[PDB]
Amino acid sequence: MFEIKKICCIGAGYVGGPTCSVIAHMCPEIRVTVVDVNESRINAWNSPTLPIYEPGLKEVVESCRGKNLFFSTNIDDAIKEADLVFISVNTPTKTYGMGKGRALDLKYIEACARRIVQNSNGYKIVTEKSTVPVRAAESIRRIFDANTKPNLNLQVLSNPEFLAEGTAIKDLKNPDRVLIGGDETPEGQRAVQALCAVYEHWVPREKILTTNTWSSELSKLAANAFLAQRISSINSISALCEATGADVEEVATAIGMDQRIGNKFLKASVGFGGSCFQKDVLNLVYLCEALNLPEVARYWQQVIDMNDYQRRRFASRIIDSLFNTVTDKKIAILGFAFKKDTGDTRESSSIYISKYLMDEGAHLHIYDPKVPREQIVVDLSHDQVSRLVTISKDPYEACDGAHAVVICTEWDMFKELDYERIHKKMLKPAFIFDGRRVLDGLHNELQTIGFQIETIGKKVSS
Amino acid sequence: MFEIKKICCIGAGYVGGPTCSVIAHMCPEIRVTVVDVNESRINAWNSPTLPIYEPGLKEVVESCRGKNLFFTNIDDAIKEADLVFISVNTPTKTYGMGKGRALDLKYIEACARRIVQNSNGYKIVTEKSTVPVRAAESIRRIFDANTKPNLNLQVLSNPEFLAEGTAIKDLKNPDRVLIGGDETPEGQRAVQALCAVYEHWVPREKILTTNTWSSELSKLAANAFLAQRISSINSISALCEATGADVEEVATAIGMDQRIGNKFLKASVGFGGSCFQKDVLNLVYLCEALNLPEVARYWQQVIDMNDYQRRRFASRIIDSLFNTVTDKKIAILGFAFKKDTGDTRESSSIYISKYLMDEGAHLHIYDPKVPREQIVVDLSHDQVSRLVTISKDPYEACDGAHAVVICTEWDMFKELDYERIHKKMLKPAFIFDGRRVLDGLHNELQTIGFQIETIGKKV
Amino acid sequence: MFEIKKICCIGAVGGPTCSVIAHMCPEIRVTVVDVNESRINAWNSPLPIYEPGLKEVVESCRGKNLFFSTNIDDAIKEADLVFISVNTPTKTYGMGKGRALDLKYIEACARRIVQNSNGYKIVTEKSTVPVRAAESIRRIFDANTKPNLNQVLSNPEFLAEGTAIKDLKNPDRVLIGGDETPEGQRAVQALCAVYEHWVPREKILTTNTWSSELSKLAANAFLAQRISSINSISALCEATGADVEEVATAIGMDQRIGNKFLKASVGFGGSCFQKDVLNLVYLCEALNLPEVARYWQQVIDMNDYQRRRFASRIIDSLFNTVTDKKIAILGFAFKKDTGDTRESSSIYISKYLMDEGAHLHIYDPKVPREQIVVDLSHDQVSRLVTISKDPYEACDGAHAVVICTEWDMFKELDYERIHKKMLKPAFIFDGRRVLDGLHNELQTIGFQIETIGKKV
Ligand code: NA
Repeated sequence: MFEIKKICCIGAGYVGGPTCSVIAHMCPEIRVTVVDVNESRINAWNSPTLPIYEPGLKEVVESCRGKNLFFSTNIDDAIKEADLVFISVNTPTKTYGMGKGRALDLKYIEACARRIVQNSNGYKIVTEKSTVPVRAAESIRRIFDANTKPNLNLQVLSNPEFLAEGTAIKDLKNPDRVLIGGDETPEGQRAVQALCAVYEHWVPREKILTTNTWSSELSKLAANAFLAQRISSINSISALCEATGADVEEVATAIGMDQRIGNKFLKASVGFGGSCFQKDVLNLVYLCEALNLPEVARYWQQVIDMNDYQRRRFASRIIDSLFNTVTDKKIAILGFAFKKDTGDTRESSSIYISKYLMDEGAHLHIYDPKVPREQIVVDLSHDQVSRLVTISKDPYEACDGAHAVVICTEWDMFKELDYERIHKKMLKPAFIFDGRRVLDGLHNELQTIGFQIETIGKKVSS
Repeated sequence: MFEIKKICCIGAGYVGGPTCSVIAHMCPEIRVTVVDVNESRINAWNSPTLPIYEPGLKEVVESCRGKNLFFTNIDDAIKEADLVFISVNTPTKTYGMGKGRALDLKYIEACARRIVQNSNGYKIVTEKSTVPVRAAESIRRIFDANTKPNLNLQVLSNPEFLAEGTAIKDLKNPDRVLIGGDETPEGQRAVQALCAVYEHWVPREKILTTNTWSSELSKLAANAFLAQRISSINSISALCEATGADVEEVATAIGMDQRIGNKFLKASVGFGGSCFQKDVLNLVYLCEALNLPEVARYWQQVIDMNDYQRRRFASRIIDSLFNTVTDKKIAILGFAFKKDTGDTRESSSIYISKYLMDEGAHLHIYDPKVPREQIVVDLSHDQVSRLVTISKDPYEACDGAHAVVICTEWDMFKELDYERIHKKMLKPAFIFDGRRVLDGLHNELQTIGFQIETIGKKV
Repeated sequence: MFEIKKICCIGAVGGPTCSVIAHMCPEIRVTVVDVNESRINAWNSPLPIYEPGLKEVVESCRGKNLFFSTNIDDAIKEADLVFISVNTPTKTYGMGKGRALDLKYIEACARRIVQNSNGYKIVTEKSTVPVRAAESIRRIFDANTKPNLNQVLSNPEFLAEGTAIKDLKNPDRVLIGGDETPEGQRAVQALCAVYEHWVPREKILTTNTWSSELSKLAANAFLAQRISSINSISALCEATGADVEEVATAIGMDQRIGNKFLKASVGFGGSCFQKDVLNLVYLCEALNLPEVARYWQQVIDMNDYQRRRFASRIIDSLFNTVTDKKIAILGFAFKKDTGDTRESSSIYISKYLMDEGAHLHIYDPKVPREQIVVDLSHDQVSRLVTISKDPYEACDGAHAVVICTEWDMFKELDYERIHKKMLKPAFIFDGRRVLDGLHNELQTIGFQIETIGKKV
């Protein structure tokens, strides 16, 4: 049975970076070399300030940077020496041509497959670590077979990531499961056991699932679709709660206490964000349309349509409450990241709520404690930003003479604000639109102050 | 009970201007103060040259300008007045949710917030302009949120019904006076107070008291019923051209029914003005917002038929010209949306022109009252310079033209010398009567050599 | 009755047709006129268009009875027969944009003919005109009538770009349409006697004016319908395992169907097929015949489906990513042995691949270098398009080779050399069925070859 001793990982993003640091930290006898085409990333890993901030990552990196964990821009030498080659390059959504906005672009994987087969001889294991479309490993095998050399035996496996932005180290040291997919051939099983033996240094065998290559690629996309479907389902219930008088937090709790359903991912919101949910669902839909499966495509498309409906419905309540005219009205936008405790604004619901209010000619005063000022201006552009957008340094400056306060990100600080002071300098009637259910428990207090507070999944009183 | 002695009207623009002059003319004991944020308008009212030209308006203004009629101090006028009129224009939104249909309440938002600021005690607030339904709820919401001790503001609805041309006559002898207020003992007091103002010259039978919502809805529905009659008879005109019937004969037979009436049955190329399409499209948007799609698509047919009437007329011209109008000279006679005016807002001549401009035609436009600069603005978004020429007289527009198009029912177009026109027109020469003004000259024009076609008559 | 001795032709289609008339009618004076001075001077020089055997025909009569002039007024006044051979382009604006024909060049001729003419003359429309257009010409003549002024006929062309002289000397049929009046029959027999100098009487068909205008449009629609029909079968062969060339041969051996115009391809091109079919569809919509309109629209929809389907196969074989990939496009004209690229299927296959961010290396032995850049524009052309001076240069480091025109030279290329400098895997997409017979050889070399109407 083959044993893996030297590992190369193409791509030093949030995928291959943290994953390989844990491998070097739990397998001291294995030499792990993380490479990337960006020289600025390599210098950032070798600097006392890492490019990505994960809790407990500094302790893991500095414990191995020098012994068995190395970062370099010399990709050819790392590929030649390694027994296992990770492909951790980003596969962005296509923005052009057939499949624009849904299909994934494989140009960064095509380059690695052609560069791996170039600077390699003998037996090596090629494993796709990034989120790839289904049957993409067939494309990698096709490049290897067409460009075959004497004494070249490249094995192609699938081992997708499942870590979340915030608990990467905890999810890598104690993962729910490790997914490995390979061909159902004696050569493929040897490569699977080789990679499977690497994780057995700190992962039990029960939490290691071995499937075929296609089941591994499909599981990564479907897992994010199942998670996204839970949010859209509870969001669809929130719209029904607002029309029946029910409360979505009460309904989500009653649903969540069923052990077969679970209580995770049942928090209604203005809409899910991030660079993974909509990206993978839209790719899953494109896959079904390409495979003549229109019933399956329109099934999963409802997850996106529901999420778009949730955002547009929330913005319409704000405009309808403001007498269907928001021209030259000051609106405070509290929160711009797609979730709390981060500065990432990729596919954030605050972008769409802002643009919906910008289409009414509103004067938005946006505040977010961690999102940089330049990111807000870029996400709200294609001229229009300079006329309507103002970025406040604190919440109270954004609510100085504002008609309404809109909460789009569940930052904990918004719960502890002095709403007595805010109401004094707000125009009347003063509105609060809680798009994250963070003020649950302050409704009676905020109404006695003078606020008309509306929130997702609760019928408005009077 | 309560008596109104001092009146303020925010907005001096065709609506509140003439209405308050008549109130001051029939109520010498009531002080009427018209205010506006634009100083140029106020100085125009106090000058011997008024900003708007209505017949008999100078006689009413000069009789009261100084005694009880006054025209820029909005804060003091609100504090002293018992009744406050809101006569600000509410334009159609050109952006956001409801673009092209919904109305923008930003000019009413300012008045409601400025009233509640410079006001104490008991005052009556009455909306005079064309507002969307439930707009008074928005004014009440601002008053309730910004309430002061010993502040009792009453909100009423009193829409206008005057037309551009007979404003003074429609105010002295109105068909009806609409006043809407809440069905509460406090609201009824304010309604009777406003009713008592019109009783100085309007009989009580012609003063109707309804709720606030019925008054807002009646103003929109009244213009839709009028527009529906024109679109209905226009749909018949298209049917007459296919059966051989005549639309003027059918409209007469329909009009002699006492239950139907004979008013607003004149078939045309399409109705114009800033009130018909604006109020119908706003009515359709209201129904969609209230989950009433059946009602929305019902009233949308008034607009679709009017758009069909214009596009159908333009297609007849192109098909008669062998489906090619590139570099062809066409005389466009009439540009206003109706006769005896210079207003070209939503005029059917604009759409017929643009339909012919999309074929690369050389249009020579003439209108006796529409200014030359107004035609160039209405035909823009380049394209106007290459194709549009404005003639000072009809004959200059018909010098080497293939066809003559009549889009406005000007009386002078009936008396033109068509014998001279045909001699310098390219052959074959066409005449397209889009207003049924040549009824009676069909046999004469055909003997001259013209092929005359008109709305609601088989060729 | 009347005999035609002097011929005027507005528009230098009309060039080759009148040169043959002057070559077979030495006693008839043929004068070709045009408003463009550049064309007329080109005809009198040692020609603007290249047709086989045309130089021999022109030089045999240029001076005796064949003349080219820019003086249109004098030729109309003197001629007994006046041909209207002006182009009627598709409208790009207004009512009927993209489908209807523009009659401005016919309107101008009708008003200029009726101006510089007196007495009896025969007016014949030679170009492809819409139906009932002759009714419009009669209306202009009746409106601008002079004393002692008296005929409108239809005589459409049927020559193809490449065999004009052979199709004019030995035509399949001569179509002449005129009114069902004693005056119209005189004008028809007058025009009939001109073709009887070298065309038998059996191959001369006399119909009414409207049947003659519709026959020209319908004939191109029936021809286009046969290509779309065999193309729809080609898509079905790729899914069943059948072969379209075998099915087309088995169908073609039926005497009632015929074997002509049954070669499946990436899509038909030219300035006549789609132009006349789209105009035929617009005519039906204008006459409240939507069932007939959507019937003939399927010929266009199938042709667009054939092009888009072929372009999609190329991208899917290339792993659904063609960004910064070198692709060789062999052939740009709509057919072989020509340089015309009007409505060529190579334009759409290229633009489909350009929308994926591909680096196209185009080669065509006869299409000019500047024409390819124009057909691919409205900055995008400069970044993605490269024009190769010879083959192999387009396949130097290319991922796939696409054949869009049935040039005979593409069959005789050295594919062994091409594969050595191509990136692997190397693909060949035969969009014209020119490599039928080399499939086993190309696969042993290392190529994965795919073609229209054959299952992979
Ligand atoms: Na395509």
